[PDB]
Amino acid sequence: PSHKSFRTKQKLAKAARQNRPIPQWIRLRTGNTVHYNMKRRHWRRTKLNI
Amino acid sequence: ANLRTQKRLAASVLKCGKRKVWMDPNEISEISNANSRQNVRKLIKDGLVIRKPNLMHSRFRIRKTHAAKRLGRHTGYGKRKGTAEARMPSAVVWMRRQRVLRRLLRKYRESGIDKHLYHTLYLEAKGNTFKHKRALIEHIQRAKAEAN
Amino acid sequence: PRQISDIKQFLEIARRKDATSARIKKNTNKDVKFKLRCSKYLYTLVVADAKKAEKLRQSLPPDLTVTEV
Amino acid sequence: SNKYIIDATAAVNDKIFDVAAFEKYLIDRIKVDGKTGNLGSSVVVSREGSSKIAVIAHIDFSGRYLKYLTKKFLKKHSLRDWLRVVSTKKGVYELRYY
RNA sequence: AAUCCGGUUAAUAUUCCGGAACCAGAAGGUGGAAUCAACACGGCAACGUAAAUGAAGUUGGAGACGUCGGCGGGAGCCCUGGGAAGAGUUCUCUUUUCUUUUUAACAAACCACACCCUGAAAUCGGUUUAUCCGGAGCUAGGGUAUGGUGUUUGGAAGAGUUCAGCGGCUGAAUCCGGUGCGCUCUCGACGGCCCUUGAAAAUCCAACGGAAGUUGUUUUCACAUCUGGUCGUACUCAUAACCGCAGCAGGUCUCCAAGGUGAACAGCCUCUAGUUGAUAGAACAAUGUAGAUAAGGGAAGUCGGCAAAAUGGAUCCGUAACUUCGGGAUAAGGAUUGGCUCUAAGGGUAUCAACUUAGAACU
Repeated sequence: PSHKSFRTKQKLAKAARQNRPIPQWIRLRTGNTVHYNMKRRHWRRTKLNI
Repeated sequence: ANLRTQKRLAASVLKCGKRKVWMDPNEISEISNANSRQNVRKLIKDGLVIRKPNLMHSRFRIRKTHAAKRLGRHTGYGKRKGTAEARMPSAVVWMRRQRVLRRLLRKYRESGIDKHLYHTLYLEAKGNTFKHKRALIEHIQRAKAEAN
Repeated sequence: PRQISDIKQFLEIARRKDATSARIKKNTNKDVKFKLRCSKYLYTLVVADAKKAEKLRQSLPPDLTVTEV
Repeated sequence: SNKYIIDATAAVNDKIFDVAAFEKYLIDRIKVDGKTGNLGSSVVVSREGSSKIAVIAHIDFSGRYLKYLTKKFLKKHSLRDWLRVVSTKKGVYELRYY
């Protein structure tokens, strides 16, 4: 809700930052085996459960 | 192409609903260029965005039928859907009656019936007698005249 | 806001250091309102007479900032 | 007492409506006390110059009603599209094009 | 404890902007007030006044309270008579149909069930819609208190709104009233109900008490002066943002609530606002789902009147057995209902305001 605790907003802020696509220059590195973010989340599909 | 953002801005600026917002359909290119509230205000100033008048809700028929109903129209047994108590409560009728009788009653006392007559004609007025102001008047006229 | 019914009170409050600015408001009924912005209140004097209006306006201290409608 | 003007200087310049239509239509359809033809001394139309329509009424009688009656015969003469009634001053109306 | 209005963004506002306030805390300063008759006066009184020292201790109040029912007041809304601006309509009719007519917190002044004073009341009076009150002082008369969501002004018209021009600017208007068994909220004074009597505390104020105490003392008085941290604040709150595996016909607390019909927050229709979303197109075969109707008969159908039909509002008349006397009861049975033109009553100060019943014709 609008009424949040500071602890909740911190966890939500980190969840937002982790819910981003991968930088493109990561994909060009030597020995790179990472192509797409395998930990992506959508707000309807998976819930954060905090 | 898309003018949904422009319509929401226009409704907010014009202080009306998006149903009341009108955009000149021949100025889509310039309206689409307008992307801020300053731009929308300029469009409203230029006349390219107009707040349309409300829909018509005239009370002419309502006023006419209420003018008919005060003369005694549309008030028969085929028009009464509520009970007599529902359409006019007897509690209101008697409360109005008691106030009318008592106001006239003390008016005559201050004018010059006395305390004894006012006290008799009051318990009697509370006792369902004096069905209207005129009936109380005639009782007052016959009272103290048969005595004098 | 405060209403002042005395002209010399208006001058005295204007003389007081808390006065910051003054507004002269000319209404459509030829009645002027002399408003004085202080630290705590907007002091307003309603002068309905024209001749008392401008003698008061020239009576206001020169250091005070007087502003048109 | 109260005094009203309906300016039609543009109309008389362009032969849009003439004085005769103005005067007769006003006289015929001024609803004084719910009736026409009872103007009397209370409401008198006394035009000055061939550009005015002056109405002097001794009773409450609204300029909106003047604007009402004006718009009536502009519709009758079927050029309401190119002519509209606009108020300029207190109790004075006049005719405007597009 | 204490914030309002207008404005502002693509997205934030009681938070920003403009304007206007308010609260708490702190220090001393200025002006006034008390005091060598130390800690003010007036009023018969209720109590009033800009002030008007009050420690420890004690005590009191506020905070702080159910539910129902009508009654009265206010506010907004609804409604309404004129004026003014535009707009719709105009074969004809309509001095009309519609829209716009706005005023916040805050600040000041103003404003009558309880109480007081004189006076003593039975031929008892006063009085509410509702029967309570009075020799424990009625009525009456004169006072005191309580005092806004009231009035008047400041805020504040410069704002907002509506219109007419000009190339941001210039002109106008933003007016004067009514009404009520109306609606929502609220307030007041009451009535009913209980083997039910319907929180606490933080905070705040007061009293009793009398410690201390020419300058000096005090001063809950009017003024200026400074300050106000931390976190929440977007958006959804649901026939797509929540939970049901989902953009699921399910579920999920609550606030605001226009007009007509009508008893009604019913149903039906409309104004503001919102939406026009749910694979579409063309065809009308059987069967089906969902609605309708049917001659004559009228439960013969069926385990069973299952489903359907029938009845239905209001007014008037009439109403059995039985009964725990309260009911049964809308028992059962009858009649009546439109439109229109009229009168007849029912209120307020010659005149105004308001739907509510009784008829009478005519159709």
